[PDB]
Amino acid sequence: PHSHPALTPEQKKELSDIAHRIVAPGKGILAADESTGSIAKRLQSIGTENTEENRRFYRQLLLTADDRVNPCIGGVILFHETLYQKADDGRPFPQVIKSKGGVVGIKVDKGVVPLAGTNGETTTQGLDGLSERCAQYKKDGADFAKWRCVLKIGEHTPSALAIMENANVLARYASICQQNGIVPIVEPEILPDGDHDLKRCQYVTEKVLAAVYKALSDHHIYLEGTLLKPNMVTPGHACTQKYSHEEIAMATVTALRRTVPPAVTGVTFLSGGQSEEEASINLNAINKCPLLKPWALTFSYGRALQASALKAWGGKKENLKAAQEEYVKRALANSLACQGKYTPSGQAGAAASESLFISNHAY
Amino acid sequence: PHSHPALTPEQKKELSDIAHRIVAPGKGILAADESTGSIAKRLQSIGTENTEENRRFYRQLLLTADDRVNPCIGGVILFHETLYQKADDGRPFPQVIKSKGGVVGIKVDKGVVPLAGTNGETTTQGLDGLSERCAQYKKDGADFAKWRCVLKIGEHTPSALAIMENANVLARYASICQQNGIVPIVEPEILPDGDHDLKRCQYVTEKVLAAVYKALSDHHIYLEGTLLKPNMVTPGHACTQKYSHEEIAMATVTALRRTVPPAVTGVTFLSGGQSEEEASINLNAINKCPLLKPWALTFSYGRALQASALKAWGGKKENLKAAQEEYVKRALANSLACQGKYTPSGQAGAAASESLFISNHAY
Amino acid sequence: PHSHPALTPEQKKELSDIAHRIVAPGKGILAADESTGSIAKRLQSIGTENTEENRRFYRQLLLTADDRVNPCIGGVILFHETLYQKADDGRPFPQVIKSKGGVVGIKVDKGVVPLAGTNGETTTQGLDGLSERCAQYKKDGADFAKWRCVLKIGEHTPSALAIMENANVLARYASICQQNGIVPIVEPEILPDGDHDLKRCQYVTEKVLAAVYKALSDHHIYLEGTLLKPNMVTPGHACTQKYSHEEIAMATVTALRRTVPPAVTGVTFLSGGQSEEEASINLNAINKCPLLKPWALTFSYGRALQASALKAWGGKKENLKAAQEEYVKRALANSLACQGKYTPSGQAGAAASESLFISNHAY
Amino acid sequence: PHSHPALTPEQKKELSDIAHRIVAPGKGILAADESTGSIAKRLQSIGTENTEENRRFYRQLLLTADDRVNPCIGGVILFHETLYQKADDGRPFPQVIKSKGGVVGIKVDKGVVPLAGTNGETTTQGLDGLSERCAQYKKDGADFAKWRCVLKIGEHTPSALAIMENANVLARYASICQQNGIVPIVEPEILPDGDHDLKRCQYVTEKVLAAVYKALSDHHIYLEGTLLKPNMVTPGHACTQKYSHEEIAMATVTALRRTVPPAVTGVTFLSGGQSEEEASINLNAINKCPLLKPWALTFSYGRALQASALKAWGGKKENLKAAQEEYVKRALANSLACQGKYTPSGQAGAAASESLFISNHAY
Repeated sequence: PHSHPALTPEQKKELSDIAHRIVAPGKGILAADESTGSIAKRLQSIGTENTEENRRFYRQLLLTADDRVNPCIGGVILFHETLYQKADDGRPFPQVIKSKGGVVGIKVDKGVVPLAGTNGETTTQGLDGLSERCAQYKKDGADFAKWRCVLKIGEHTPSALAIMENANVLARYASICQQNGIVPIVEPEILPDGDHDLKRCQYVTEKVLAAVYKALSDHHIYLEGTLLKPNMVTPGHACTQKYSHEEIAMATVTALRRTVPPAVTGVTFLSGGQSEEEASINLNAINKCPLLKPWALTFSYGRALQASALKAWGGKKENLKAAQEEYVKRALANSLACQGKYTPSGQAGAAASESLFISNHAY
Repeated sequence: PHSHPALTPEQKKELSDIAHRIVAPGKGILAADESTGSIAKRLQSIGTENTEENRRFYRQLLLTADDRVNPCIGGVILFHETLYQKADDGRPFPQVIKSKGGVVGIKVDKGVVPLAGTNGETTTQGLDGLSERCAQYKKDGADFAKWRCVLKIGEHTPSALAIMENANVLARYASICQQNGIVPIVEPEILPDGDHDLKRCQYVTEKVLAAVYKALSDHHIYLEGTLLKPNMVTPGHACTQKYSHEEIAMATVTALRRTVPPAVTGVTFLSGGQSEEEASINLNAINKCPLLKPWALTFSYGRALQASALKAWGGKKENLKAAQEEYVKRALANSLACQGKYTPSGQAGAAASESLFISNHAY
Repeated sequence: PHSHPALTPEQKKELSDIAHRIVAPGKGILAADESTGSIAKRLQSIGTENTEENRRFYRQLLLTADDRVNPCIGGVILFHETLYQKADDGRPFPQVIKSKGGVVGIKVDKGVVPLAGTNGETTTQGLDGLSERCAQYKKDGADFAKWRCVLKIGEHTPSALAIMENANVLARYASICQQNGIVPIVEPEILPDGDHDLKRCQYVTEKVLAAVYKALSDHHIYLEGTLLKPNMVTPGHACTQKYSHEEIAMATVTALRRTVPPAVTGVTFLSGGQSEEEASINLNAINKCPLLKPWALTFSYGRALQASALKAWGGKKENLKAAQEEYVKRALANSLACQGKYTPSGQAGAAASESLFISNHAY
Repeated sequence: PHSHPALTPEQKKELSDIAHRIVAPGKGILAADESTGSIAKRLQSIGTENTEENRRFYRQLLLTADDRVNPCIGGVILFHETLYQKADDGRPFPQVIKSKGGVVGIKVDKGVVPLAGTNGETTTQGLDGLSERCAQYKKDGADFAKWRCVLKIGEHTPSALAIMENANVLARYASICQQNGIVPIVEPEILPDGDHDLKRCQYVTEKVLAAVYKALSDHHIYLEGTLLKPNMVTPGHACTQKYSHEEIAMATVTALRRTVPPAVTGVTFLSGGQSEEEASINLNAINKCPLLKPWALTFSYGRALQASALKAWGGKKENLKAAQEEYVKRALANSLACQGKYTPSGQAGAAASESLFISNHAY
C-alpha cells in the first residue's frame, strides 16, 4: 500500500493535544448533548415544559457549577442548540466551558436508522455535509465530536452486517472530523439489553472493537487523535447470574486490552442505564484492576452525572444551588473513580497502594 | 447466517416488475438528471442563461418528443428540480414521462466527497434522510433511483479503501431504496481518464464489480430488483494503443460475465466521454458479442442522447422541432443498438457478424 | 490495482477447453474418489473385504462399463490409489477413462479439520506441496481436481469464520490447480443435516456462494476454467414441511442465479444422501426450471450412481454384468436429467411443461 | 456472534505462562532453526561440510555455552532435525535447553510458495497435519512454535491479496498451535529490500499488523498466549536517506503502539540484514523510546547472535571455546539491550559490524 498522508505533523499535534487534554489525569466528560426529543422524557419526569428556555437554563445550571468541578471535567459534549446559547451574563456557553478548563464537544450524528434484512438492528446516519458542519463547529468553539452507533446482543445479533457497517460508518465520521481539526470520539455502544451473562458481553465487545479498529486502520484514522467511548463489559439487564464490580472490571479491562491499540489516547466509558453510584463504583474498580492499562480509563457520563441534579432542580430556579451541588458531587466522585480513589459512602477515604494477581485466565 | 426477510414477495414482485419494464427489449434510459451546476457548462456552450425557465424548457424539449421514442425509452432519470416542474401544457413532467410508457427515475445522491488519505479518490454522500426522501419521491411519481460513485484508474488507484467504501455506500443506498419500492440503479463508474490500456480497464472493472456484488450480498440486496450502470470496458481516454469496437465489446461482456450474477435484471451503460455515434456503435457491438449474456445490455445515456439536440436547440425556442428530431434520432439508434440491430448506414442491418475471430482467452 | 497475469492465453484456453468437455451437453461426472476409509463401510454393507484388489475390481467394474455410458460421462473423479491402478488387460485406469471419452479427475484435499472456537465447524487441509502433486497428477493423466469443504446449518452456523475460511482455502486450492493446467472443481458443500426449511437452506447457500466467488476474485481465479460442485437447495433432513421437486429446483436455480457469475463453465451437483432416483428427478427439475440458467447444470454423483451397482455386485465376480447394468442405467438416467429430458419413461421424452400458477418472487 | 470457547481457563494459563517465561525481563530468543538448505550457506562460508554431524556439533556449540547466557536466553527455536539430536553427553538438545532455563521452540512452517497473479509475492505453507505434529512436538519438549510469512515493499506490494492471505494463514497456524499447548510466534516479516524510506516502511508495517490482528481476532486467537516477531521499522536497505537509531526506534514503537493490542505478551524482533551490533543498538533504542510500551520488546535473533561465533568456529573442534565466547558476548549485549541498558565499545570485532543482509533470492 502507498501512503498519501491524511494529516500533516501540525494537524496531528493539534488532534493529539486536544485528545490528551480531555482525558488528563482525574478528568472526564460531561455528556450534555441530549436533543430536544431525547431530553423530553427527562424534563417530563420533573413536570418541566420542554422549551428552549428551560433547556438553556438547565444547561447553564450544569455548565456554571463552581470551580470544584474544573479539575474533574476535561470536556463537555453539547447538542447543536446549546453550542449557540449564552449564559445570563451574555457569555457564550462554549466560553464558559473553556474558562473552566474544559474542551468543548459537539454531537454530529443524526440518529440511528434501521438496517433492512436484520432483526431490528441499526446503523447511524449523519455523514452528509459533515465536513462543512465540522469546519463551522470548529470555528464556533468545538474541538471534539460525538457519534453514537448502537448494537444489541441477541440470538442472531449483532450480525456480521451490523458489525461491519457500524464500524465502517464510525471510520468515515472519524476521517471527516480529523480533516477539520476535530477529535472524534468513536462510540460503538453495545446495549445491555437481554439476559446474556458477563462473558457473552465480553465476547461481543471484543469482536466489535476488533472490527472498529480494523475499519479505523482501513480509513487511515490517526488513533492518537481519537478517543473511544465503549460500553463497560457487564451482564445483560435481565441476567439472573450476579457479578461483583471487580468481575465487571476484569472483563472490561481484559476486553479492551485485547482490542484497543495503545496509541488510542483514552477510553471514556458510557454508563448506559447504570445509576450514578453504580457507574462510579464500576469505573473505580476498572481503574483498580491489576492488569496493565496503556490508556486513560475515564468517564463520558450523561445520566450518571445529571440524575440527582435534574431531580434536585425540578425546574425551579430556587433549586439552582441544590441541583448544582448534586452535579458537583458526582463530578468529584467520578474524578476520584477515574483515578481509582473513590469509596462509595464515607468522607474519610484516602488509601490506594497495593496490587496482586489471582485469576484473569478465567476471562 | 440467519434470514430476516428484507422484502415480502409483494415488495419483490413490485421491484422486479419495475426493473424489467425499464430495460424491456429495445428500451433504454434517458439520463437527464444533471444538477444546476452540472448543466451550467452545457447551456453555457450554447450561450444560454442557466435559469430555471431555460432548464425547464430544455427538459420539456426532451421529454415531449413524439410517440416514436415511446418504444425506445423505458425510463427517464430526473434531477429533483425537474421532478416538480411542468410542461407548457401544465402537466407535471412525471406525468408526461408516464403517459409515454416510461418509468420515472430520480437522482438521489448528493455528490462525491474526498476520501482522506487517498490520492484524490472519493466516495459519495446522500444517505441522510434518504428513506423519507424515497417514500416522498415514490408518492410523487418515481419508481427508480440513481446514485453515482466515481473511481479512477491511476498508479495507485482505485485503492482498496476506495473500492471497499464505494461498494459499501452503494449497498446502503440500494437497501434503503428497496425498502421504499424504488428500484436502485447501482452506478460504480470507473472513469476513462488516463493512458491505461483496455486490459487494465477490464481488470479494474472486474475487481470493482466483484466488490460491488459482495457488498450488495452482505447488505441483503434483492438483485432482481436492481439495475447496474457500469462504464463500458474501454482503453484510457489517452491510451496510445488503439482498439476496435469488437475488442471493446469483448472486454466489456467478458468483464460482466465474470462478475454480474444472472439475477441482475439489466445493465444500463453510461456513455462517459463517448460521442453519440460511438456510444451507439459500442452498445451495438456489445449486443452482438458472441458470448452468452444473461441480462439486458442497454443504455442510460445523458450526453449520448442530448449532444445534438442541445446544439440544434441553441437556446432558441423556434428550434424546438429541429432539436427534438435529433433526440428522436439518437433514441431510435440506441433502441436498435441495445438489440444489436444498429448500423451507421441508415435503418436496417447490412453489416452482420463476420467470422473466424476466436481467442477470447486473450481477455 | 494492477494486473500481473496469473495465466497466459494458452493456459486459459487449455483450462476452459477441459472444463467444457467435462460438462458438455448430456454429460456429467462419476464421483468414485472414496478413500480407503470412506469406501470401507461401503464394502461392509455388501460383506466384502476392504482389500486393494476388491477396490481395484470395483473401480474397474464402473470404469469399464459398456459404451452406452460414454455420452453420459464427461468426467470421472478418482482417489489417488485408483489413478495408478490398471484394468485386468493392463491398461492404466486413466487410459480406460479417456478411451471412453471421459476426462480424468483426482481428489487432492486431505480431509476436514476442526476450526477452534466454533460449534463443531471445519475447514479443509491439503495445500502443502499441492503444486508438486498437481504437476505430477497432470503428467499422469488427470486434467481436473476435487476439493471438498463442508459447512453445516445450525443455530450459530455456518459462522462468519467458517464461511470466510472455507471460501479462502478453496481459492488457494483453485489457484494452485490452474497454475498446473488442472481445472479445479470448487466444492463448498452445505450439509442437509437439521430441521431447517427450504428457505433457510437457500439463504445460507446464497451467502456461502457469494463468499466463495468474492474469494475466487481476490485470488485471481479464472472462472471459465473452473466448475462448481454445490449442494442442491433442499429442506433439512429433519424438516417436517414437505416440498415438491419443482420447489427444490426453483430454490436451487434462484440461489445460483443470484451468486454464480455466468463465466463459470458449469455446475455439477452433489447428491448428498438423496436416493438414486431422487437425485435424477431433482436434477431433471432443475434443468426444467423456467428461469434463465447461463451455465451447464449437471451431476457429480457418487452414491447416486453406485448404490444399486454396489448392491448388485455384492462382491461376487459372477455379478459383474448385473452390477454394471445398474450403473449404466443411472448413467443414462442422469444424462437425460442434465438435459431436462428425464422421465421414468427414459429414452422417449416429449410431453412436458404443464402448470404455470407459480410465483418466483416467493424465493 | 456466539462464544464457543477455543480454550479452557487451564489451557490459557499454560499458554500465558509459557509466553511470559520466554520474554521475561532481560531474556530473548536464539533462533537456531535454519533448515539444512539454509544453514548450508553459512557452513559454506567457513569451508565446513554440510553434514548432520557438523550441524549437530555447531548447534551443540551454541546450546552448551556457559551459564552466563542463561539469564539472556528465554527461548531457543530449533529445526526438526536438531530437536531430536543429542549432545556429546547423550542429553537430547531439548533437555539441554531446559536445564539452562530456556523454553524449547520448534519451526513448523514448510516454507513460502508463490501467490499466482501477484508480482512475485508469496504465502506460507505447513498447515497440513500440523495439529498432530504439534501434539508430538509438545510431548518431545517444545512449548512454542515458529512460522514465517514474508512480504516485500515495492510499487505494487504488498498487495491486498498478499496481506489478507498471509494474515489468514498466520491465524490458522496460531489456532492449531494453541489447541496443542504450544505458544505460536506470529511472524509477518516485511523485507527491508528496496530503496523506500523510513515512513514508507512504517506505513506498510502498520497496515500489515492491523491485518494480522484482525485475522487473529476472526480466528479466536488468545493473544496473551502468543508472541509477535515483526521487522523493526527501518528504511529500505537501498534507501539513500540516513536515519538515527532514535528515529528507527520511534518509527518502530509508534507502528507497534498503533496496531498491537496490550494483551500481546511480547514482541521478539527479527534482525533482518542488520549486523550483530546494529541489531543490539536498535533494540536498545527501541526500549529507550519515550513512548509507553505495554509489551516486552526483546529479540529473536539468528545470524545477529551467530555471526561472530560461526566465524570464530571455522569448523575447527579446537575453536569451541572461542566460538561460544563470541555467542555469549552477543547474548549478553542483547540481554542488556532488551532492557535499554546497552552501550557499545571495542568488543565485537568487524564481524559484528558487517551487514548480514542478503537480497531475497527469488525475483
